Amino acid sequence: GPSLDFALSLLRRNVRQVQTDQGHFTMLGVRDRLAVLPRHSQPGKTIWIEHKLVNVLDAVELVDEQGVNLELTLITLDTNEKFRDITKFIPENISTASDATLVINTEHMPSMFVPVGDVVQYGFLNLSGKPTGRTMMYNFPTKAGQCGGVVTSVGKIIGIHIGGNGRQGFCAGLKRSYFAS
Ligand SMILES: CCOC(=O)CC[C@H](C[C@@H]1CCNC1=O)NC(=O)[C@@H](CC(=O)[C@@H](NC(=O)c1cc(C)on1)C(C)C)Cc1ccc(F)cc1
Repeated sequence: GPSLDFALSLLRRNVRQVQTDQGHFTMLGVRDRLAVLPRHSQPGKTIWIEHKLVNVLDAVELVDEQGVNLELTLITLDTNEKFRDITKFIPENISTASDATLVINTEHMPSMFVPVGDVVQYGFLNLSGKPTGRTMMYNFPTKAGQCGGVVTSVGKIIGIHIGGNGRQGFCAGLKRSYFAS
């Protein structure tokens, strides 16, 4: 329902195709020159965005208050573009959902939407040997190439896709405070 239309608007204004040396990812533009990627994309000093090479001014790998990996990297892009500020749609606390849509946009998987259904609290995740906190899980067979995908519910941006085991998928939860100045 209304979830899907919200997801479509977010795609056009805030979701971009990127490529690093690690491959193709979806990127969420958060506000102005600030964006977020899965940590394992390992963005360097230059990144491909929508067929242009773009300088990266700064990058920070996010951890929680105890130091646990959140599997998210915040980057500031050297770009003319200024993302519409979508932080008001990110909840203050990690939020589950009943009818979520995953928004993917890479060169190999352009502009696609996947109804993943319920997104439930999971927490600690061992992701190919890398400990990760604050994850959520969906019972949907997500696949390689979908990392960075944005998990949304009606009027809420709740996660970034980071992994899966063939039958289930997992996202890093989003909190508004990650993006505070
Ligand atoms: C290399 C290409 O990379 C990509 O395409 C990025 C996106 C894919 C999407 C997966 C691809 C598959 N189904 C999915 O949804 N993500 C991964 O592959 C990650 C690994 C897993 O998902 C692992 N899963 C878990 O550990 C796992 C644990 C439980 C529990 O559930 N899944 C692998 C075993 C698949 C990549 C990763 C490697 C090292 C790290 F430090 C941290 C992350």
